[PDB]
Amino acid sequence: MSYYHHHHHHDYDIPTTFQGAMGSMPPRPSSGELWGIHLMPPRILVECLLPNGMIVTLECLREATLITIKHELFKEARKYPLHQLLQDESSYIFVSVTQEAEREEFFDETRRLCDLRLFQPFLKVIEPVGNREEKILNREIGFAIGMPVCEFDMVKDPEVQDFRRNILNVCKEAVDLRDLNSPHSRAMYVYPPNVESSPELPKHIYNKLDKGQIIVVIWVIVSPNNDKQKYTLKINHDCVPEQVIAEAIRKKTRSMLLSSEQLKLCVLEYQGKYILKVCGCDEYFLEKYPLSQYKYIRSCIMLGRMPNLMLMAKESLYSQLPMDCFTMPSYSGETSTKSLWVINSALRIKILCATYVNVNIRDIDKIYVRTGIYHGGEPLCDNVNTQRVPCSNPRWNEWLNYDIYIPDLPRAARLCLSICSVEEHCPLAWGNINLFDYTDTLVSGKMALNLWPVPHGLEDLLNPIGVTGSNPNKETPCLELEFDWFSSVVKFPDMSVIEEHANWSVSREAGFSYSHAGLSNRLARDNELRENDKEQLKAISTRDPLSEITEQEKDFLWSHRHYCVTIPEILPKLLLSVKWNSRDEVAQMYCLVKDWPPIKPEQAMELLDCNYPDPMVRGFAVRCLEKYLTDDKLSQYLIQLVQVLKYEQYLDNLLVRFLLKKALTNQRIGHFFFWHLKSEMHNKTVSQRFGLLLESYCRACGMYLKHLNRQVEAMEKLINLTDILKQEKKDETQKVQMKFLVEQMRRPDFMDALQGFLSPLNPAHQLGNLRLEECRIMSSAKRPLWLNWENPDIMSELLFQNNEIIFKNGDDLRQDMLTLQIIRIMENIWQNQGLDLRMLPYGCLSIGDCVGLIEVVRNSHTIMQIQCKGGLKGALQFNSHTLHQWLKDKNKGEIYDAAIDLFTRSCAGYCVATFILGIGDRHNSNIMVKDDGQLFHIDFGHFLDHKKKKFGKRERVPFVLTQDFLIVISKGAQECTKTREFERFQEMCYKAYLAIRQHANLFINLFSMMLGSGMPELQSFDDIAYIRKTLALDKTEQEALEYFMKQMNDAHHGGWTTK
Amino acid sequence: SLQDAEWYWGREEVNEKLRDTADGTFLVRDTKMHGDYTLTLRKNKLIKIFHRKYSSVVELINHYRNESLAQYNPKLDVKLLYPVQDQVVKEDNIEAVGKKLHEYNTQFQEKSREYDRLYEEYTRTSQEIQMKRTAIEAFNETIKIFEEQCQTQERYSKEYIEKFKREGNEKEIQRIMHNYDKLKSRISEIIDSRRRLEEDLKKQAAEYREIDKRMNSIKPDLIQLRKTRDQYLMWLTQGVRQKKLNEWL
Ligand SMILES: COc1ccc(N)cc1F
Repeated sequence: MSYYHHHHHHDYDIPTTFQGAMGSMPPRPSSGELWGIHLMPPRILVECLLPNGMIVTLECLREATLITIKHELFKEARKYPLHQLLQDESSYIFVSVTQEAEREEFFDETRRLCDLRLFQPFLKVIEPVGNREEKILNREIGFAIGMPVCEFDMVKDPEVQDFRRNILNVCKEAVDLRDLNSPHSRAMYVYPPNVESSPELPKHIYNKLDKGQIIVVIWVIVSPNNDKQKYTLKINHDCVPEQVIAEAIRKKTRSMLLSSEQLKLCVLEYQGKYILKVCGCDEYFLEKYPLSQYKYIRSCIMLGRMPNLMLMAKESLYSQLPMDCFTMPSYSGETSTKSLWVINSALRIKILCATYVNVNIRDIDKIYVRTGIYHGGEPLCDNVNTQRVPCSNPRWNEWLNYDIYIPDLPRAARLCLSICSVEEHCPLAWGNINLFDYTDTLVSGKMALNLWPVPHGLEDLLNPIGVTGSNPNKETPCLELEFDWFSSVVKFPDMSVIEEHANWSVSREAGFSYSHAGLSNRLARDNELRENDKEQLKAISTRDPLSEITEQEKDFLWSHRHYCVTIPEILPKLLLSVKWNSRDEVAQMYCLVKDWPPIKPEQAMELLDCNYPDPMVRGFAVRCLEKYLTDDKLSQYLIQLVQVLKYEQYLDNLLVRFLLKKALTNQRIGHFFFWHLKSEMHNKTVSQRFGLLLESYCRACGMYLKHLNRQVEAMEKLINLTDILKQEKKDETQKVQMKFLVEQMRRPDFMDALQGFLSPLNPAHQLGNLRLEECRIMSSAKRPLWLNWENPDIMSELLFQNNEIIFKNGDDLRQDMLTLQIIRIMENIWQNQGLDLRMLPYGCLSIGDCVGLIEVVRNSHTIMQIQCKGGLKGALQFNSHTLHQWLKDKNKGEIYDAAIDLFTRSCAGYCVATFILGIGDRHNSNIMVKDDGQLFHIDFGHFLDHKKKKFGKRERVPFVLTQDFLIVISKGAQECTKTREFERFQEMCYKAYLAIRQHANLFINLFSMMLGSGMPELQSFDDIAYIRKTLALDKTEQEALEYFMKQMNDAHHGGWTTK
Repeated sequence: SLQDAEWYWGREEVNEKLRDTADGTFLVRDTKMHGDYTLTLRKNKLIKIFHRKYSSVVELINHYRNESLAQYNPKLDVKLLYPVQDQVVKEDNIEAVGKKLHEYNTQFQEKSREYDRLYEEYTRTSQEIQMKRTAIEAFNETIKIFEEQCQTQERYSKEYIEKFKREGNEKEIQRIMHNYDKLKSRISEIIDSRRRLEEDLKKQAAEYREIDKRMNSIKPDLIQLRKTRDQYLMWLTQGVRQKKLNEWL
C-alpha cells in the first residue's frame, strides 16, 4: 500500500466498471437480414397476405427463393377459404415493406427470403401494378446506391430536382461516345487500356532490355478449348500490339508447305481478327501504345518477368460485351429582377432564436450567436450579437449590421455563424449558408438552419471550411433567422455586365493622377516595369500554397496583375491577393481568368480547394483539367477530386459534369468513382449530394450496374457476417467462431453472393469459387476475414491460381488509403525522374463506414516472424543477424547480391516517405520483408503526426534503422555504419528527399484537397503545415539536406556525414 | 530591449500562438534575401518590415499600438491592440514547473478521451435514433398493409356469407372468422410493437441531449486546460531542454 500513500480512489469499481479491456473494433451499428436481428433463423414463419384477404403463415427456410415460396403458397392457399377468388400464381408478384421503409415489389423471383431486407417477415400478393416492369428496375440503382430511388422523388427542393433533370445532359452525351464506333469503342469503355502516362522510358528500365528488346510469350487456343500453344517472341519494347499480333501469327503459321509470299497473305487475313489479352485477368491491349507504355509490360520488365499475353479473337470478345442501352428516366429563373449592383444599402441579418440548445446553466454563464461573411477568408469585421437570454430559451431579435455594401458581395459569398458560450469563449454548434442560391438570387426572407456539432480538432469559434447548408438531422440546434428583402428578388450581375464595369474600372484608373500613396493598388509603372520586380514575381510564383503572402506582396501582385499573365503559375497567389470585398477588383479578376493561360493539372488542382470557392476560378481550373488531365493522371488523383466536390456551392456545377462524364467514358474510372462516392454515403454532410450523383452514374453506366450490384451484395454479406462475429460471437474461441464462419459461408445465399464477381480492389481480377479451407478469420481483435477465391481466368496458371484479399470491418481505412496513395505518387515521381527506389503501395479500398479491403501480398512476413522463426532453442534474446540469415536462406548466388540491392533500394525509399509524411512509429510487427528482399510498411496509423496533438517541434523519425537492417544493407560487416554499401544507401536517401522537396507543391495540395473528408488527422491547413518543416521549404536546399542529415543523425545516434 | 521586446519572438508556431485570440492581437517575426521582420496581426494578416529605417523595429510598432492601420493601407481598419509567463503559480523552480506540465498534460489527455468517447456516443445515438425513426415509418407502413387486409377480406368474405349462407353456414364462416380474428390481434401486436419503439426513441433522444449537454461542459475546460498547459511549456522554454520535455509529456 506504501506504493500509493494509502490514498484510495472511491469512485473506481470493477463490477463491469469501457472498451479499454479487450479494446478494439468500434464501428457500430447497422442491421442485417430482418429488423433487429443480423441473420434470420434457418427455418422461419412468414405471413402471406393474399388478394382474397386470407393470412396463411408458412414455415420457409431462410434461403428459399420466392419461386419456391409462391409455388408452395398457392398449394397451401387451397386448404384456406375463398380459393376460387385466386387467379393462377402466374398472375401475381410479391411485395412487402423493407428495412428502408419502402414497399419494394419483388420482380426477380429468383431472390431468397434472407436477401430481401424485409424488416418484418411477411409477404403480400398482388397483380403486377406498373405496365413498365422494366421501369421499376431503379431497385437495381437504389440497391447499388443503398437508398431507394423513390426517396429523391418526394424531395421538395427545386435545386435537387433541377440537378436530376439537368445532369442527364452529361449521361446522354457520354453514351453517344460509347456507341460511336461500336463494337470497338464499347470494348474501349469496358476494357480501357491500362497504360502509363509516358511513352519515354527510365534508364534503369531501359538497361534491363538489351538495346530495346523484351522476350514476350503469345498464347493461343485451337481445339476444343484447353490445349494452348506458346509462341515466344523477341520484339522491340516500343512496338505496338498489332505488330506483336502479326509476329505471333507469323511464327504460328510459318510452314514447309507455305512460300514466303503465301505466308504474307495468310498473315493479312488473320492479323486484324485478333487483339492482345493479359493472361490471368481481364486486361487488354486495345490501342496503339508502345508495349512498354502498358503497365503490365513495364512491371514485367521490373520484376524480371516474361510477359504472358493471349491472342484473343475479337468476336469471342464482342460476344462478352453486352448492349449498354441507355434509357431516359420518368422525370423527362422565371421573371425579371433587380440587379445586385442597384441595391444601395449595407448588409444586415436578423438572428431570431435557437431552439434545441443543450447547455448546463450551472457550468455556462451566458450564450450568444457569432456571425461573419466569408469567401474561404472573411470580407469584413466579424461580429457577434449581445449575450441575451442566456442558456434558458435563448431568443435575440436583433439585426446584425455588417460593414460591407451589398453590391460588393462576391458571387461565392457565405454567412458562417455559430452559437457560443462564455475569456471562456467556446462554440456549441455551427452552420453556414450561401448568400446566393443556385439560380444566382441573393437570399432574402425567412430561413431555418439546423446546426452541426463542433468536431474534434476545432478550437475555433466559427468553422467556415465546414459544409455550406443546414443539417439534415432535425434534433439539433435550429437557429432560425431573417434576411433583408428589397421589394424584388435580387439577382447577381451578368458576365456581360461585369465585363463592361471592369473595362470601365480599367480606363478610370488610366486618368488617376501623378501621385498615389498606397501605390499598392495601382502600378504607376506603365508598360515598362523594373527588372528587379519581374525577378521577385517568379520568386513568389515558386513558393508553395502554405507560405502565406504578405499584405505588401498581395498588393504588389494585384498591381502587376497584367504582367502576372506571363507567369500563369502565379494565379493561385494572385487570386488570394484580390480584394473580394471590392467588386471593382473582382470584376477585373473575372476578365483575366476568362482568358488566362491554361496551367498544369497538378497546379490547377489548388484552385478547387476551399480557398478558391469562386465559380469563374473553379471553371478555369476544370478548363485546365479538360485540356491536360489524362485518364491515367485523373484516376491517380480521383480520391482528391471526389473530396473537392464538397467545397462546391451547388449540386450542379462544371466539376461534377466533368467527373461524371469521364466515369461514363471509362469504366475503370467509373468503378472507383462509384466506390469513393458509395464509401461516404453514410456521412450526412454528403448523403444527399452523392446519392444524386450515384443515381446519375448508375442510370448511365450500362451493364456495369449489374456488376456493381454483385460487388455490393458480396460486401453486405461480409458486413453482416463480421458484425455477428463482433457482437454475439465475441467471448468465444477462434475454434467456435471459425466453426460459425464456415457453417454460414456454406449456405446457398452466401455461396451465391460471395462467389462469381469482380474484386472491388481491381475489377480486372475476377473472383470465382470460394476456397473455404484457405478462408479464415485473422487473430486481430477486429475479426478481419482472410478471404480466398479461385481465379476463374482461362490462364489462372500463368498469373495466380488464387486471388485473396482481406476484408476488415471496424477500422477506418481512408487514412491508410491516402498514405498508400501518396507513396504511389512519390514512387512515380522518383522513378519517372530516373532513380529506382521500390515502394510497395499495396491496394486498399474503404467501401463504407470503417469497412474496407486490403490487398494481400503473398510471400511477405513481419520482421517479428523472421525473428520468431529464427529464434534459437532456449528463449534468451533474438539475434540481429536472423533477418540477414533469413534473407540469405531465400536468395543464394548472384541472386543474393540483387536481393540486397532491392532491400537497400526499398529501405531508402520507405525511410524518406515515412519521415516526410510523419506516419506512425515503425516497429517489428508493422514492417515487412519479402522473400526476394523488398521491404515495405503496413498499418500506418496516423499520418501527419497526429500524436503531436498531445504536447507535440518534435519532427519525428518513424522508421529508425536498428542494427538488423544495417547488417543486411552492408552484407555482413562489423560496424556497418562505415562501408561503401551504406555510403550508397545514404546518397539514395538524399537524392530521394530532394526529389520530394521539388514536388512539394503537389503534396501540399493533395492534403489540402483531403480536408473535405472528416479525417481527424486533416482538420485544417496547419495540420498539413507539418509537411513544410519535414521538407524544410523555408530554407535553401543545401540547408534542407543538412536538416535531413541532422534529423537522421540524432535518431540513429551517429553515422550521417557531410558528403 | 530590441531582442527582448515582449511581442518580439524572433510561420507554423506563430499560427498556434495567434490561434483563438481576438481581433487585433499581434506579434513580430524574423529567407533574409527576401525581407527582414514580419508583423503577424490577426483579424492572419502578415505585414513586412523592410530595413536599409525600419528608426528601429520597436519604434514602428509602438506608434501603431495607439493607432489603426487604415491610413497606411486602405482595408486594415484595426489596431495593434493585444501585444501577446504571467500566472503559472509564479514558480521559479524549473523542475516543479516541469512536474506541473506533466500534471496538466495528464489531465488534458484524460479530458480528451472523455470528449472523444462522447462524440462517438453522440454519433452512434444520432444513427440509432434515425434507424428507429425509419423503422417506425416501416411499422406504420406495415400496419397500413395489415389494416388494408382486414378491410380487404370484409369486402370478399361478407359477399361469401350472404350468397349461399345455408351451405355450411357455420362450417364456412367459423374458419373465415378465425382467419379474421388472427388478422386483427396480429395488428394489435404490430401496433404495440410500434408504440414500444417510440417510448425508446424518446429515452434515446433524452440520452442524446445528455451527451451533448456534457460535451458542452467538457469543451470550455478542455480549451483552458490546453491553454494553461501551453504557457507552462512556454515558461520553461524561456533553459532550452527541448528533449528533456518528453518524459513529462
Ligand atoms: C444475374 O445474377 C444475379 C446475381 C445476383 C443477384 N442478387 C441476382 C441475380 F439474378
